[PDB]
Order: sequence, then C-alpha cells, then structure tokens
Amino acid sequence: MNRRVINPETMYPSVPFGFSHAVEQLSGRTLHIAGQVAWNANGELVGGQDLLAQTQQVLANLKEVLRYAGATPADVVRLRTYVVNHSPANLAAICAQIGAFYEGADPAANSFIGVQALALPELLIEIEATACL
Amino acid sequence: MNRRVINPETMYPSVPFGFSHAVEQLSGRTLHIAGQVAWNANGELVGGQDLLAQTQQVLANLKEVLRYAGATPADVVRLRTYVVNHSPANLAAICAQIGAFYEGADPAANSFIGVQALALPELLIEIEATACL
Amino acid sequence: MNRRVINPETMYPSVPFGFSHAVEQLSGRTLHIAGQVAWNANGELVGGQDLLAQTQQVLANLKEVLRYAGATPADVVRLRTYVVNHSPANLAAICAQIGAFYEGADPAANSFIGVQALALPELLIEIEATACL
Repeated sequence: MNRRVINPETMYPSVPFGFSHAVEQLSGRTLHIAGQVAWNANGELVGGQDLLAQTQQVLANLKEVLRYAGATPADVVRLRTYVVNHSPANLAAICAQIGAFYEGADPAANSFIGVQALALPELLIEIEATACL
Repeated sequence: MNRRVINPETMYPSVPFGFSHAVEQLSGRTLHIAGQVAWNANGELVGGQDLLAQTQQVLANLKEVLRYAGATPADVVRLRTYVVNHSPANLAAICAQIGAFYEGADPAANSFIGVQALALPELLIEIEATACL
Repeated sequence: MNRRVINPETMYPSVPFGFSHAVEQLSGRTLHIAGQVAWNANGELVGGQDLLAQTQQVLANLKEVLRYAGATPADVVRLRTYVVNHSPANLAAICAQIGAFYEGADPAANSFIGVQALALPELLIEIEATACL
C-alpha cells in the first residue's frame, strides 16, 4: 500500500532477522517517532532489569504512538535499535520480538546498535521508528 | 505550519525532556543535516572538555546549517543525540539545552544515545537533525 | 538532479571528511536502507578482523541494495556510520572509503558513531543509508 519492501536475491536473507534490506516510501507524509523506552505513562520502568521485558514495553509504546498518529506497524518504514551492554545471546529474542512487531507485515529496515548507555542507567533498550501515512 | 507535533495523553510526558514523541512531516522537501560537532569554522574545538560547552557549539552549528539552507529550528522534524561516556548527572542540562534549541517551538523527536566514542577523542557530543522546508 | 548539497562558507570544510553538512531532498520517493554489515550473500563474514576490509564489503552491500532498488550512490541523501572500539587511527581510511563510495558525486551527510558492539562480535562496522528516487 503505502510502502514497498526490497530484499535482493543477491543479498543474504534478512527477514529471518526481522528486517528488510530496504523499504521504498512512495507516500509524501512521513511520521518521525522519537526513540521509545521502557516507560509507562507515569514514567515508571516496565520490565525491571530484564531486556526482553523492557523490549516488549518499547514495542508497545511504538505501537501506541503509531496508533495515536493514525498508523500501524505495517506503516513503519524504518527502525533503529539501541541496546546497552549487548550480548549476542539475546540477539535471537530481540529479532523475534521486532519481527513480531510488524504483526505479519513485511518487516521494515532496521539497524542494531550496541551502545554504552541510554538516558538513564535503568534503561536497557531504545527503539526509534519512521513511518509514512 | 510545515510540521505537526504528536504527544499522546496515553504516554508519559516527553516535553519536560525537550522532545515530542513524534513529529508528522506534511511537506515534501526534507533537509538532512549531518551529525554536528563542537568545531568552529577553522575546525578548532569549542568548549574544551566541558560537555555543556561543546553542546552549545553543536546547537549553534545546527542552527547555522539550518539558516544557510533557509530553515529555522522550528522546522526541525527530528534530532539524534550522541554522548560519549554519558553520565545521568548531565542529562538535565542536555535536555534543557535541546529544549531551548527550538526557540519556543514545540520540540522535535529526539533519541538520546550514550556512545563509546566519536570521530576523535576530543569530541564529546554529536547531534544530527532532519527538517522540512 | 534528485538532491542538492549544502556546505556553508561559515562552517568548517566537511568534504575532506567525505560528507556534506546537509543534503536537501526535493524528490518525493525515499529509500531507507537497513544498516549494512560485512556479510556476503551466504551470510559469511567478508574481511576477517580487518576494519578496512569489512568496510569495503559494507559499501559494496550498500551499492548493491541501491542498484537493486534502481538507485546509485549519487542518490544517497544520508549515511550513518557505526564503528566498534573506534580508534582515531582508522578515521582517515574510513573517511577515504566513504568519500570514494559516492563515485565522484558530492558526498551525502554522514554521522560517525563509535559504538560498543554490533549484532555479533565478529561485526566491526555498520553503515545505513537513505536515498531518494
């Protein structure tokens, strides 16, 4: 509909990792969503020190900001994933969760970055998104 | 005018932190500004090893690139903030400075990332921006 | 053609570093390319533990995704560069390689971020791109 996904035969398969190599955006209106973080609406921390749990709250927050603006995850054109003290042992789970975030749609482009810190120590993952309308 | 800001009632309040949860861009022309850095026009370092001081130079540089392209900070649709050896004790100041960067406009979306290094050791903060026209 | 580059006289010269301070995108169709990584089409690692070598594979991958979508590097509006355990001694080489990636076109905007890790330990550099059509 709004976007078209590009996964070249000449490239390694990315969708097992929960992303597409590129998304073409043909629509004009773009929505830029700030980096989301494992906070509820009172700014309380969802998940404790479990990355997997925090990752769910982030996705939920993304989905909610999307909804509020009139979009769904299928409208997402690009993700960026920022993880604190990243360990390859959590990678599978994170890919699974981002893959599931698209609720069956082709996955957007992603970048997976292991950072040193987020805004506050309690924060373990941040995901930002771009979508079209 | 060019952009519309989105801050859901169902989300924690972001504008105290100097960003909005999402910016809708309705214009067609987008301006992509490279990560700015605490350098003056001779590539000399403004600020010494004070993050706060370097952060001012970066904002100034952003504002200047904006001006040169025909835009203002109110036109900014998204920021990304990269901080070296980030400590939560500087967070308040950084939010204050980015908040003030919009000169009264609703703040754009931001992501706050604590990185390991920038291009050179002397560099302590980098902020990139996207805006519309 | 598709994009216009902006390098203010009032700013330090960026093109020696292989980027422009800002790119104006006048076209409507945007292409978002996921962070590319030193993998061939079988997901095998190109480059071993040499950053320079891995950096070539990444650029090649970017160029290929571009080609597949119908674009060239001259169409690139913005790069983001993520480097693991970055050392300023590799900076010159990386700038040279990104500079050459545009095959003579004015270089896009870039951000150079020294990260803690990528998706897997073997990975040493990741570059994502945005382009227009």
